Amino acid sequence: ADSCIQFTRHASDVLLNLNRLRSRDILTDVVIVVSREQFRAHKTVLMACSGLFYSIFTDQLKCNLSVINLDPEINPEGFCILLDFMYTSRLNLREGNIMAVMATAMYLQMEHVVDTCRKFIKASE
Amino acid sequence: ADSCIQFTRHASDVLLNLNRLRSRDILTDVVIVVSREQFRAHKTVLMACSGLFYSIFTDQLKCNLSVINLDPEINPEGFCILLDFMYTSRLNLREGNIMAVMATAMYLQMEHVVDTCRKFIKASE
Amino acid sequence: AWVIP
Amino acid sequence: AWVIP
Ligand SMILES: CNC(=O)[C@H](C)Nc1cc(=O)[nH]c2ccc(Nc3ccnc(Cl)c3C#N)cc12
Ligand SMILES: CNC(=O)[C@H](C)Nc1cc(=O)[nH]c2ccc(Nc3ccnc(Cl)c3C#N)cc12
Ligand SMILES: [Cl-]
Ligand SMILES: [Cl-]
Ligand SMILES: [Cl-]
Ligand SMILES: [Cl-]
Repeated sequence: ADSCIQFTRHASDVLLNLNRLRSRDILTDVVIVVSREQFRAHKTVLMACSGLFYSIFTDQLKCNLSVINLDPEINPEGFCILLDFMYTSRLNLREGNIMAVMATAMYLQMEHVVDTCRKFIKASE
Repeated sequence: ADSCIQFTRHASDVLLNLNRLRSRDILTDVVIVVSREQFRAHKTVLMACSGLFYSIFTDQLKCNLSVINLDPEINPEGFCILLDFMYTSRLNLREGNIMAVMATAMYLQMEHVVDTCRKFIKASE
Repeated sequence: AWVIP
Repeated sequence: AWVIP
């Protein structure tokens, strides 16, 4: 109905709780392997944030996998920064990590992150 | 780090995608039964929104259940309205449903919804 | 919080 | 959108 009222903070409060479940390893259902590093997560949050994970977990065979191995060229710190962004809306973008973050966001298909990386790089040229 | 940048719309965009997955029945992992009605959902979203579901799905036996039956006194339309609110931040509160919505939100332990129901009822006294 | 969206 | 939170 068009007569709904809306609770402004609801979406951010849901995301905070999903991150608390991730921190406590509650109902995590996939491990993402990035070279020597493993990251536990919820498939639904990954799909909701990434075009690559949306494609992976909607595939009729890959939806059932409990381990996903990323391309060996992917930087684990870049992936960690993006996984934290998925669960918090906050991106720890620094001069020392921006190239790895942008490459990882292009691979994961995270357009808004790629856009802000491109802008920060362009400002330093 | 405290040097993070933040994408304002991220949390609302994640919630929109979680609702799209719910609509398409993608990676839903529980059925909530409310008398004669069944509602498919994601356990993590339910836990993130409700004190009752947070308690249920953190229990070492109930976390593994694929069907949860609610108390027979719970109104299915009231539950449906609250499940839609969990996934959208929008509450379809009407004169004809407010009593059932408030009773259901008290049972589910959804404090902000109970508070707005109490205010709307108090305004009509 | 609550608002008219 | 991006802001300083
Ligand atoms: C133009 N390219 C695209 O649309 C690619 C295929 N997708 C994304 C790209 C992107 O940059 N970010 C996404 C974030 C979430 C999602 N996830 C979704 C997008 C739409 N509906 C749903 Cl149900 C989901 C989920 N979960 C996708 C992208
Ligand atoms: C005072 N009573 C409480 O704190 C009760 C036990 N809980 C809630 C109550 C409530 O009104 N809303 C919640 C919403 C989400 C959640 N879910 C969580 C709360 C805290 N940490 C986590 Cl990880 C979750 C989740 N998922 C709980 C409540
Ligand atoms: Cl597997
Ligand atoms: Cl993004
Ligand atoms: Cl079961
Ligand atoms: Cl609430």
